Amino acid sequence: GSHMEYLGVFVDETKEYLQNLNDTLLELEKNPEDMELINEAFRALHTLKGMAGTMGFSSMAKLCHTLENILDKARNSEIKITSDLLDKIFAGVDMITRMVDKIVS
Repeated sequence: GSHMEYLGVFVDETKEYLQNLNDTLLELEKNPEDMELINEAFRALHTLKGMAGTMGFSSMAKLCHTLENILDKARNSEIKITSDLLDKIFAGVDMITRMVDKIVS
């Protein structure tokens, strides 16, 4: 086992969660009040945050935390999922994608 090997595992796992977050958010847009879908997105972001933390990837962890906070507000009905919000969430998903792809670049 080497660090580069485990970086490969990290990127593979993170890509699964980023794909989930794409699937979930496409359905959320069809019913932005669906709390289960909000929860799905929250859970994926929270998992990504925790993975980044165990690797010491500070910027990725803090980005995942900022994004998880949006979904956490939404799951407690503090804020509504709007088009604009969705743009913000998708932008963060896309930035994490770019970060993850950079590891293996």
